[PDB]
Amino acid sequence: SMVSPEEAVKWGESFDKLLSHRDGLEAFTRFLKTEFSEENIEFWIACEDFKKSKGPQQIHLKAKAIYEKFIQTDAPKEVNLDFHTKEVITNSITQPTLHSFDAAQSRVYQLMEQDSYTRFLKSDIYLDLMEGRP
Repeated sequence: SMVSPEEAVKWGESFDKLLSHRDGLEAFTRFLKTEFSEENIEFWIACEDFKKSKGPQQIHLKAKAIYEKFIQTDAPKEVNLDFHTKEVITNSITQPTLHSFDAAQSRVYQLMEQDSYTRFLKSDIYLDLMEGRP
């Protein structure tokens, strides 16, 4: 999508700016698809959708869904969330708060950074946005 090199270099400092920019989100998800790591980004995105809820009982229903389907070490998805964190969650899932998975959000978010975002910055994709030199 329409992005200028300036916007691109700004994506190289502000991860949220990359995400919030429709063009950036597009580029990042398409790249992230090659390694199927989109699971992680959409994981805590789903946690924000959970955080968007306002139904107390629904909080438990949603949290239980996210629990068995994502939070678990096995799960049909199996999220790359930190062990110690998901351990505390598997226990704290009895009475989840609106931001119960705020820890999970923080973990996975900065995990994609140090893992996927680094290679993203040195990928031919981002270097193409730079048009500098191979």
